[PDB]
Amino acid sequence: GPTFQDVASQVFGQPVGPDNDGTLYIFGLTAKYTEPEYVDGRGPYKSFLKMLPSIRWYDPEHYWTNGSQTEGVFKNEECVLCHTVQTPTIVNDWKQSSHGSKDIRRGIGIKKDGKPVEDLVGCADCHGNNHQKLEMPTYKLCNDCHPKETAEHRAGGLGSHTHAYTVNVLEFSWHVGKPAEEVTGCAHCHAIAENRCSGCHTRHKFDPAEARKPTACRVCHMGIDHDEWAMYNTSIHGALYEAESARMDWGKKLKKGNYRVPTCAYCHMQNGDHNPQRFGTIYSDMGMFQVDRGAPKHKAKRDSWIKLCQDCHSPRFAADKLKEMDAGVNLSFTKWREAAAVIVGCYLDGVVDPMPEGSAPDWYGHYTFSLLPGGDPRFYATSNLERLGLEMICYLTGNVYKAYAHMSMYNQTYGNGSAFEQDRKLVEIKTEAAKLRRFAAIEKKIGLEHKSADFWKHGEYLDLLPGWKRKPGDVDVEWFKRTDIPHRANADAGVEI
Amino acid sequence: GPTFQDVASQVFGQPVGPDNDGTLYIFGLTAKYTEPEYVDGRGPYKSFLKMLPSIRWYDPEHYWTNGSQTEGVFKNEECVLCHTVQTPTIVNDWKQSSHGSKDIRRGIGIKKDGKPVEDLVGCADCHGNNHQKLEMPTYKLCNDCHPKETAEHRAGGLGSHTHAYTVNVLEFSWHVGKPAEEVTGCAHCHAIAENRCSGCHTRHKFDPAEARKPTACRVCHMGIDHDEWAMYNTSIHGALYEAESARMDWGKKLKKGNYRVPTCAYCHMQNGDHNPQRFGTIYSDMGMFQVDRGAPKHKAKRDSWIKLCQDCHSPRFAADKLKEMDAGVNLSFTKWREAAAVIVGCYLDGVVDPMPEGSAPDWYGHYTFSLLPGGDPRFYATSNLERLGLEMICYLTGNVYKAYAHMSMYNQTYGNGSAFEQDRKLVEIKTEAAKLRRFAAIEKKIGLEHKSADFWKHGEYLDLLPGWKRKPGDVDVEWFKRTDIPHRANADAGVEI
Amino acid sequence: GPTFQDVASQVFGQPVGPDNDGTLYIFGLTAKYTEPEYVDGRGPYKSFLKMLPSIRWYDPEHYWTNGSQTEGVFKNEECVLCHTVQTPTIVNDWKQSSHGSKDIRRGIGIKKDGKPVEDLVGCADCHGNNHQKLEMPTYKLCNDCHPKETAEHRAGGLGSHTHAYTVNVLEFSWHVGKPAEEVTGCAHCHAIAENRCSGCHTRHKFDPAEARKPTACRVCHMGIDHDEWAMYNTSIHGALYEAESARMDWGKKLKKGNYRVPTCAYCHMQNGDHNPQRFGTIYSDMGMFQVDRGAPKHKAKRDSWIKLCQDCHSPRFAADKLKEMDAGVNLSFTKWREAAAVIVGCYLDGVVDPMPEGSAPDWYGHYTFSLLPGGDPRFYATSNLERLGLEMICYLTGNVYKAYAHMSMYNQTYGNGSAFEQDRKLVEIKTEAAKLRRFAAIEKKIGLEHKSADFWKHGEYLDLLPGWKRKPGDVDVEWFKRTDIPHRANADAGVEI
Ligand code: HEC
Ligand code: HEC
Ligand code: HEC
Ligand code: HEC
Ligand code: HEC
Ligand code: HEC
Ligand code: HEC
Ligand code: HEC
Ligand code: HEC
Ligand code: HEC
Ligand code: HEC
Ligand code: HEC
Repeated sequence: GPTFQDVASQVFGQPVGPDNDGTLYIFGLTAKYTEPEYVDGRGPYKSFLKMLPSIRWYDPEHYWTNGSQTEGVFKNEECVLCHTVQTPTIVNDWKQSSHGSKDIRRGIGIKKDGKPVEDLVGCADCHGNNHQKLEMPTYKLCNDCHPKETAEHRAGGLGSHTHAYTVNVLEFSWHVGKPAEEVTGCAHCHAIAENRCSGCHTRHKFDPAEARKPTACRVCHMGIDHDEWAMYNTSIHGALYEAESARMDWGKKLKKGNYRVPTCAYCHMQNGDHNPQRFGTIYSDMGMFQVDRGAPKHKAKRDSWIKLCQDCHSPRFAADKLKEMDAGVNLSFTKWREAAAVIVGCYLDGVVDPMPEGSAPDWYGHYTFSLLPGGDPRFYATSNLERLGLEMICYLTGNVYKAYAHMSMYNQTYGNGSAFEQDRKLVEIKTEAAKLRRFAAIEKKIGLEHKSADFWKHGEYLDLLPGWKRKPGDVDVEWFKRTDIPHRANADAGVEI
Repeated sequence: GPTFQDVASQVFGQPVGPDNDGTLYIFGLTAKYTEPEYVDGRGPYKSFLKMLPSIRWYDPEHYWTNGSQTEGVFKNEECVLCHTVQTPTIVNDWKQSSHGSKDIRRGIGIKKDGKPVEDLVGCADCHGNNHQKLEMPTYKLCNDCHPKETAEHRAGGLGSHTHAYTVNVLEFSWHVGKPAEEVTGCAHCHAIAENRCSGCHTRHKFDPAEARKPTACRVCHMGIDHDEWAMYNTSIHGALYEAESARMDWGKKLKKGNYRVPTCAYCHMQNGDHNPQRFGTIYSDMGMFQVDRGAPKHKAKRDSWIKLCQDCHSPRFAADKLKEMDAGVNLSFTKWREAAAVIVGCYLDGVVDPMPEGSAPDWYGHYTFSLLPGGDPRFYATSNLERLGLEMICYLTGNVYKAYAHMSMYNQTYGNGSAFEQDRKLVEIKTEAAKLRRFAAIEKKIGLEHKSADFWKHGEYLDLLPGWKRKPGDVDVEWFKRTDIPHRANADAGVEI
Repeated sequence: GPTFQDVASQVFGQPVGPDNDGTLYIFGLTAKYTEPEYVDGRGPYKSFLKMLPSIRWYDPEHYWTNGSQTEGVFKNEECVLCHTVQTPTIVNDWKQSSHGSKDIRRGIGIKKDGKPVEDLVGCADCHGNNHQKLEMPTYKLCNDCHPKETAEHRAGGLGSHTHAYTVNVLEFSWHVGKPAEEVTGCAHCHAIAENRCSGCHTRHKFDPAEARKPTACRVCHMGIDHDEWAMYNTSIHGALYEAESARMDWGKKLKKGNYRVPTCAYCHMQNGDHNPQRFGTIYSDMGMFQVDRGAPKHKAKRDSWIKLCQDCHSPRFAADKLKEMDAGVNLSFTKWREAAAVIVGCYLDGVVDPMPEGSAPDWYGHYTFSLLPGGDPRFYATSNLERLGLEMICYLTGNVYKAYAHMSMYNQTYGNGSAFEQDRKLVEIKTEAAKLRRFAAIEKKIGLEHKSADFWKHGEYLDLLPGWKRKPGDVDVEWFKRTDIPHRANADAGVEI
């Protein structure tokens, strides 16, 4: 047959053409997908992983090249004079930073190669002197003068800023399983957290006072799968932050007695610690793994949290609130286990439409049920039942923990990522399960041989997925053998981990 | 058969265990639900209602006990010196309050037992002197020195702060029908509103200027069933609040001419009135009950609102806006009545899956259709059709009123709790109704005897519901006989009301 | 049969009555819809289009009449003295404006009829002197003294403020297809943008500093079909705006070097240009039409945007970010084209329930499939399949463009209006398609003659739609013949356009 584009073209009277030629396609009906220019992605799936070339800014050690048209070797004060015209805000930021202004320096005692840094730290000191060999830095630059903050930034485990990109982008199913341009933001968000020092105190002011605000975290720590910004913002702490932000002193260091209202940085970067993951009781895959943080074996962590709350509360009150979290989280997993039983039950009875063999292969190249061991739990290229299952465990159950951890009365109960949203999801899942069972029971009785539709398996998007290209020997298992970084438990890792 | 936990345990290789032992359960699959320690709940369902012990902070008259390890009888200045170390922000707050600072006092003329309060009001004056008999106060303390504000705080009817917990937690189906730990936030949110004086001007600063901001209300007045924060925030008033908050004078009293931008407190706590419910035309169960507030019988209320708007507008303009609300609300109920007709029609024809007898009993212990008289309208432990019905009347139709009342052009039409969301919900409900009817018509013709799945009735969560435990003589009807408080019209009340 | 109201009345014991009599109807069950008082709407559908009378404030040239009870001809200083009592904030605003205060004037050189305006511009100068002939102005007043800003405000094409109401309310299907009171906010939002000069710098302060903030745009530029506020707010620009709003100098003019953080006005009202649409590459029906803005034919626009970003960035970085937008948008249309193929496929096979003839006629008066040429793509009064289709193209695919254009890493990928939301919608659409196909295949095999339910066609709301009233010769085609305004491509336009 002819393409969907060809039919639509003859109906709307617009010719079929490539999507990238500048034509304004009516509802994008007659445009054909073209493959963007890619560069090869890194990690264990490097044989087929792709990035857009703009990865140069975020993993510059491996991708950065000269792309400037301006030639010359310059001195710091020449960088400033020309960029005052060419990129004025970069200079205005830098002039308002300690790097570019001695007047706002605090005599911290910054050293490079054992010697005190008493001059201005200018454009050339961070980027180089030669305009045809300009450098785009990572934390490795900052380490030259700020080793303490850098060592802590690099001290986290899996699930922290430290391995956000190197492990949790390059090894992650939802990233490696999709066309590169669909998930550019994933690479960049996670890479900004890992490879940069500007995620909280932005360039070029590098102002710690900015870093202390919730705005230093919420661009990443938000949304459907980890809604801690909204949980915080809908707690009484969050409301007080909004009430007091304009007039409170953000210049004070994060320490006991310096703040009325706690922020993300206050509780998680306690006393300026740049390894914010370490105060957490235990890594729980964003609350998808169940754990009672109030159990005897986690007493030192619970006591540490109680003492943190004791900056501004009774410890009895804090201990009660954290016990409410434990109880609320444990109740929330009963609804997930119900949902799981219903979903896997449909699979075992063979009533799921489509069954795994009726869909496009998963990112491993397998036709495996997503909510079984070895499968890829997901929201795309799968059945409605499986999608609703992923949404139950990831979007809702994990966020119930976040709602309790951040004292959002509403989002624990009624709101986004709450108990009542779990209820409603559970009804959806049972509804989908009942539909599937009634169709199968009818089709059996009348002897109708049901075959799942082709649109579950093929389509313009589904045909782009890398699951189709997967073959034996396409995994770089040496990557997974590495012990200097942790790893995800991928089904095709091929080694221990 | 063996449990879901037992199967999952043998598949993932993690042993089955209690949820509360500290083990990190893989997707919470092999964890068993344990019942948290409870204390008995109050109200008409006290025979089985439970609370977590942390209810001590929110209903302290009935639950507060000594839990301190520090001994001694102290004087105010000793409270301050030690707490300066132990809970520094409480002291910093108190020092910045009128209670703890004579310099910021306004000479209001506060009296206790007829005599002027000219000293500092310290920790011991509110909490007691003996550290083993410390008191956790309610409005009953505040009444000693602030009788006007307390009398107004206690002057509201059902649906106000005055009875938020005593009636609308202890008598409410969605609270009494669920395990206590699932709805801790409900008890606390509603109890903070009723029993405390810190919901708007927080402890320990007790700053009225903080209370005047929308942040004093939005932690409670938000979300899917009452989205007035979002309605306000997406009106031009809300945008102007965000624009002017940082530089406007919040120190001015709530009165005509003192503010450009109106806030929740400005319109609802008119002239500092602590009974904000009373300016409302009529209680309407969060807009779930239809009423034309522009009808001749509500003229005094409509005129009062028009005059409130006239602080900053033409009364003709205000009268027009409030007429738009009346018209928009009346249009919105046509979609609800359509939806109701479709839903109850499915019930009358017996095509709802599950039918009420196929689900777990409701919180009364009955197998009754949720959208009939005597039933419990809900979003959980019920059919998809009934869930979608509850969402239509409560989440959407009630919020259309809120969108119009707060001048949110977008949320009246496109947005959350809008006309267009009602449309989309109505399509969902008709869709569910059509599916149910087509399955029933097929099953009838081929003689398939459909029985609703067991997962509608039993499951790890569904088995915890109190509907199973309900028996004759388990209601404290003496509670419902009380005339000093209003009551909800519960089906098992047993008395008049 | 008797009405739904009559049945409910006999069950709840509340009498049937009109919705507008002031009665508090229990769940609005026994209330009857009454038609509000209307005035005739303007435009090509004037034969049946209606507005509420409050349209007087928003299209005053055609609807404004005297409605004051105060008589007299007054001088400016008499307006102020009385309104200081009657509408105090209007006077307080005006006193704080350049119109009412010479001290804050900047010597701009404002002229009327060629002569300098050196006096105060008072109430009477904008509204008239006679209190029984008071005027409610449009931009036509402002033009007297501010011709530059007015000429630019009137310079936009279709899709801009310039024709928001005159074309995109009066000619739009979703407005003309619904009862007037349901879409009052649509008329007003779009009319405020077109006919007023107070949408960004509100009356009566008319402060440009207020206009520069994102709060000057977000009340309109938000939500499910155009979520640029949320896209901006969840970018690092948005977080920095929230961090710096309170202490930054909003008094500075929108120009290169005056701001660290860019706002809507900064990027779209470049250098104070009051035709913000013109910087856009090409109008794309809110991103529903596909276009590669990085193609050679759009180089001048892409270069202009790169140079705008170069106020604060490298142009290489800006060029890369805008290329990511192009790639991300082009990937997003593959999912829409899949969805479209599935949806129209169901129509061609005749398995859509209801089919177009089973629903109420569309707003043209036709029984036409909404996602075919000549149809009306919509979310209401249509099938679930068609609703989900509209949601795919309008709410999601169009917002992917908005997410990329505003650098929201999260909303490009996980969040509202993202790639992953498209995925989940695509699964919903395929799910609905599979249900429809399985019902049709079963019904065919057993010889069951399915007729779509009556609730798809009739109901209390559906019966109000103007599709029922449409007849030949009810379109004012002379309107569509006009060349001084652009037009929408409506199926019943009757002329070229
Ligand atoms: C040495 C050559 C430097 C390099 C390389 C970087 N920084 Fe720096 N930094 C340097 C000095 C001498 C100081 C001032 C110390 C003082 O006495 O005040 C700073 C300070 C900062 C700060 C704090 C700024 C503030 O206003 O308080 C930050 C947040 C900071 N520096 C960040 C930082 C980053 C992220 C770097 C890598 C990109 C980096 N600096 C490198 C000297 C040097
Ligand atoms: C102190 C009052 C808090 C504030 C303010 C914020 N968070 Fe928090 N968070 C807090 C606790 C007590 C916990 C649970 C830790 C435990 O082990 O008991 C959390 C947890 C999180 C997490 C998950 C960490 C993990 O699972 O180990 C994240 C990602 C997180 N918090 C984010 C976060 C952000 C971005 C904040 C500002 C919006 C924020 N938190 C503030 C307590 C406190
Ligand atoms: C958020 C998660 C951050 C990231 C990532 C990094 N920094 Fe940071 N920094 C952050 C905060 C909230 C503050 C204030 C902490 C406080 O105690 O109040 C800081 C501060 C700094 C400083 C100033 C240190 C001083 O002695 O005053 C420096 C020099 C600094 N940060 C360095 C730095 C570098 C090199 C980082 C990456 C390599 C980096 N920070 C990341 C928050 C966050
Ligand atoms: C920034 C805007 C984000 C985007 C875009 C996505 N991710 Fe993310 N992710 C982000 C945060 C702040 C969190 C931590 C939440 C916490 O409570 O820990 C995460 C976490 C993950 C994980 C862990 C999943 C699990 O094992 O539990 C991974 C593997 C992950 N994120 C990867 C990732 C990818 C590749 C994304 C799109 C393909 C995705 N994230 C989007 C922040 C952001
Ligand atoms: C008497 C022994 C007191 C009791 C008990 C409580 N308060 Fe009080 N309050 C008291 C004084 C003498 C004043 C100052 C009056 C003056 O001249 O200014 C106050 C003031 C307040 C205020 C206003 C604070 C402000 O800065 O404007 C508030 C909001 C307040 N008080 C609250 C309040 C609450 C909630 C109480 C119970 C918990 C309470 N007070 C008790 C004296 C006394
Ligand atoms: C004045 C300009 C208002 C502002 C600012 C806020 N609200 Fe409001 N609200 C206002 C009106 C005219 C109405 C309808 C009253 C009527 O009888 O006509 C409402 C109503 C509510 C309600 C429901 C009250 C009831 O049904 O009786 C609530 C719960 C409410 N408003 C909450 C609320 C909050 C929290 C506000 C700030 C975010 C807010 N309102 C501001 C007018 C005004
Ligand atoms: C929100 C709903 C509030 C609750 C609950 C209570 N208060 Fe309040 N209070 C509130 C506001 C918005 C303000 C300012 C009002 C104004 O006119 O601008 C106040 C103020 C007070 C004061 C100061 C009174 C004075 O004469 O200046 C007091 C003493 C006070 N409030 C007492 C108080 C107590 C005792 C309450 C509970 C028992 C209480 N308030 C609750 C908002 C709200
Ligand atoms: C604070 C964060 C809340 C949570 C948690 C829940 N409720 Fe609530 N509720 C809250 C407000 C501000 C409103 C008033 C809205 C208005 O327009 O009136 C309500 C209202 C109710 C009602 C009335 C229902 C009806 O009769 O119309 C009740 C009975 C109720 N709320 C109870 C309640 C319970 C027990 C909750 C969880 C089990 C629930 N609420 C959550 C604020 C908050
Ligand atoms: C002439 C009779 C006027 C008419 C009619 C309107 N405006 Fe005006 N405006 C006028 C003067 C003399 C000035 C001050 C010029 C100066 O020297 O400063 C203004 C200024 C404004 C501004 C800027 C205000 C600021 O504080 O910077 C705005 C935003 C403005 N005017 C808006 C405006 C609108 C929307 C009008 C129609 C409703 C309007 N003006 C009419 C004189 C005159
Ligand atoms: C500069 C940094 C931006 C800021 C800040 C805001 N927007 Fe934007 N927007 C920007 C670009 C580069 C684009 C794409 C233009 C192109 O042709 O490449 C957009 C587009 C929009 C649109 C659609 C315009 C069109 O399709 O022609 C709208 C409606 C829009 N932006 C709204 C908007 C608002 C309200 C903003 C503040 C919240 C905002 N933008 C800020 C870049 C920038
Ligand atoms: C938002 C889309 C706006 C609308 C609609 C109109 N104005 Fe505006 N105005 C807007 C901004 C963001 C600013 C500041 C621009 C800057 O360069 O920083 C302004 C400013 C004005 C001014 C002051 C001009 C001066 O010389 O200082 C005037 C006189 C003014 N605007 C007039 C005006 C009128 C007459 C409009 C409608 C007819 C109007 N503006 C609409 C934003 C927006
Ligand atoms: C203000 C609160 C709005 C409401 C209410 C509705 N509309 Fe709107 N609309 C608004 C904006 C800011 C945008 C521009 C988005 C951009 O990226 O261009 C629009 C756009 C439209 C369109 C164009 C549709 C298309 O051809 O692509 C029209 C025809 C339209 N809006 C009409 C309209 C009507 C009549 C509404 C309810 C019936 C509706 N809008 C609500 C802002 C707002």
